[PDB]
Amino acid sequence: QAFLILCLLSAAFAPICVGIVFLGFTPDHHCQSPGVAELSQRCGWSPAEELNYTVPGLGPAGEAFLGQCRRYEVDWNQSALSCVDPLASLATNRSHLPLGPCQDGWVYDTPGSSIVTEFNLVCADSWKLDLFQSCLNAGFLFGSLGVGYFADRFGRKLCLLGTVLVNAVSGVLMAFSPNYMSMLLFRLLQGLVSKGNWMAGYTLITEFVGRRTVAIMYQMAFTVGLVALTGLAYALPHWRWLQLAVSLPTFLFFADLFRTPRLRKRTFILMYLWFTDSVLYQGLILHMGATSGNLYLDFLYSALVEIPGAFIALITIDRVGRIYPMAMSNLLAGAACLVMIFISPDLHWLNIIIMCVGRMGITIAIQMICLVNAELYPTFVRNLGVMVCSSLCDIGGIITPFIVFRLREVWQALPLILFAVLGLLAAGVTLLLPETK
Ligand SMILES: CN(C)C(=N)NC(=N)N
Repeated sequence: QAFLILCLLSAAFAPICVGIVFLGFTPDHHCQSPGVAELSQRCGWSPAEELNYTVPGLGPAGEAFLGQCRRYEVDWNQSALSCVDPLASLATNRSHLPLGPCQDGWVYDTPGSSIVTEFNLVCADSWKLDLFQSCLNAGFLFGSLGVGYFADRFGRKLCLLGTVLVNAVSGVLMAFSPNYMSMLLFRLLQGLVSKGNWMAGYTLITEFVGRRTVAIMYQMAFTVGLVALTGLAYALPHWRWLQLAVSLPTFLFFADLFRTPRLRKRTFILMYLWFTDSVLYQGLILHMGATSGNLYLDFLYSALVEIPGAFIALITIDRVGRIYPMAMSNLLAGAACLVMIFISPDLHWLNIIIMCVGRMGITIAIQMICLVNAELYPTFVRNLGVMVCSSLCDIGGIITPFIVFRLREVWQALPLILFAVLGLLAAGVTLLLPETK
């Protein structure tokens, strides 16, 4: 039963970004109006009428921020008793009427209640969610550093058991976070211990079994854990429930790499390629989490289309080569992103087709570069180089939400333009690497 424990760890690594994708799914949050709600319940009692009358939806050019944070209430309550147009008592023009800030609670039209429902990160504090994911990725960086330090400090078994216990306790207590600062601290510690524990588990899986087929099986177990996480999240929406029920399964018991000019360029290229691969992966996953109204089934398809990509990679490691399939995969990802920005209102089936093609390309690129990294670097500083490249991977993970949630608010097209430019540049730059194969 050696493989079952590793598969369970892989499943426990699912909520890394999928955690904030499912938990951070922001529903249509309209700020609560005291007078309007009472009158609507008294006479209207219609969700469509309440949505149309509580907030001003007249947002030119698709701007919903004017209606996602404003009540535009003139304290009409039920005095007018029109029930067809309560806002007509003050003025006919809904947008021209003054709208004070909605500092009160927000109403989230969802049978479940995500993190935004229980923490009021509705519209004015979206950078709080961005900072949440950024703190998770900074936790990965500092946790790689701490895991290296602890491995150099005590050992490979006491550190492993300690970080596994820390991960289990951090998840369980993060399911019981009263305020936002405690949730942030627990997420930081969770990132630390999760990065360390996954690194240790992958190293043990690839070392104690003696094969790359075992690593492929580990990635497949990660995908299976992702599918199980999506299936479990669909059954129970609440974020506390999901966090508790995904943390419970875990609880069962030289630095001079820039010296050689020939090697410095290769290190720079590999760093940039992986960096942009992690950025594209997290960006597409968060985009799917923040644009789909059927996120459960869409995300299930996205997770299920990962394993044909893994099979293609396992077939093409020895067939295509080591540098040629990288450029093709990145160019395919860039073309897919361009089609996404060109086919947003064309067809949703076309949208999911392009999405799964892009995800397959990203998976191919990530697996190939993970192989190449360990393949080319010399044994003296292989770990060092892995840590150095993971540094920029964590930098990209930090940057990704702070750019996605800062550019989407002003225009929908900017994140896709940025992703396509990054992918095309990666495809055009990764072909200058020497013969890794
Ligand atoms: C596919 N693997 C192994 C990842 N670690 N991916 C990731 N987004 N962290």
